[PDB]
Amino acid sequence: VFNRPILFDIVSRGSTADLDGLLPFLLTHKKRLTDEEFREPS
Repeated sequence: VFNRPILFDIVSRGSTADLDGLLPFLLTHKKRLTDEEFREPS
């Protein structure tokens, strides 16, 4: 349940409760926080 515009939005608020669920998401989907999908362009 995490893509680019949501992650950038959640951390901007300052609430780690909403982002409880990355640690399932990165692992079972083969995702990293250095991919082009989780990084803005240019």
